[PDB]
Amino acid sequence: SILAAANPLYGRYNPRLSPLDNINLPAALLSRFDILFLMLDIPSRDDDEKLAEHVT
Amino acid sequence: RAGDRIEVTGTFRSIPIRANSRQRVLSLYKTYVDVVHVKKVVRQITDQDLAKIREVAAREDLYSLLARSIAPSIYELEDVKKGILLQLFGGTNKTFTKGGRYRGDINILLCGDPSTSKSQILQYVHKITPRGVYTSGKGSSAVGLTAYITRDVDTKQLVLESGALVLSDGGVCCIDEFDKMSDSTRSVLHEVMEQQTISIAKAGIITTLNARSSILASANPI
DNA sequence: GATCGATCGATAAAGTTTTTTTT
DNA sequence: ATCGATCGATC
Repeated sequence: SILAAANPLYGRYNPRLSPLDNINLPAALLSRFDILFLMLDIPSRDDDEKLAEHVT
Repeated sequence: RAGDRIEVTGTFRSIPIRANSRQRVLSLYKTYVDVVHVKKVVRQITDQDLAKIREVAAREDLYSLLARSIAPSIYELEDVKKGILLQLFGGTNKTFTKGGRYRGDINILLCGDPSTSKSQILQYVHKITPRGVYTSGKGSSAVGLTAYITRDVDTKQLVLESGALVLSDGGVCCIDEFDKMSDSTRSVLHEVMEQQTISIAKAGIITTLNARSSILASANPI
């Protein structure tokens, strides 16, 4: 089995922009993979101070 | 031949070695085995098989019987199954003495929906022919196909190994990725489409060697 | 003339980062 | 530094 973490392109991945702008091969994604995940960041008042307490 | 799974029934021995190349001095030995028996793991044409297929040849639905036999798991799709066995039944070399030199080999292709056993059918064709090829993802290239100079580790000299298109002398060339293939290559297959040969322009030697070949193409959308 | 001993001469070494055109 | 070959001397 394979576990892959393809790092995105310059800056944040623009969610208003189209995907497959930082992924390289579409042929692996269409049927040669099964499921995807994502690690987006949104500025949140409540969660990030706990995340600040998570690291401090 | 080199490169197979093997089992040997060997005895045991050991030899001395000279340290300096020009004296009789010798002391860490080297062992080696001596084999007594080794094991890996025009056909003899009988007449009961010819009698058995003539029963099948008596059956008119052999086209439909070969339509259903090629798919042990594949969905029905009768149209693609026509030419595949037809290309496997690859004609003959109807060659004249003077003029012509035509050969009855043809070339089918397919493209369309991604991963519809596009590869496993090609794997299934690789089952049914014993002497064939199998393409790779940049295992062969423009200069990596034939026309070699390579400095081998045994003698550091020249070796001219044939490409896969010449290597299918008695098979069917199964080849893929015909929308991502580089345009340095995808220029010599027109010659084997037309003059059935490969012209080699290498520093070693010139040769117009032929290639008794037969091709199918498995493209991809964009 | 043949055999043995002594003296003199000859025999052993190893590689794999910068730089050019080119595709 | 060691081994082999050639030359000289002695039996």
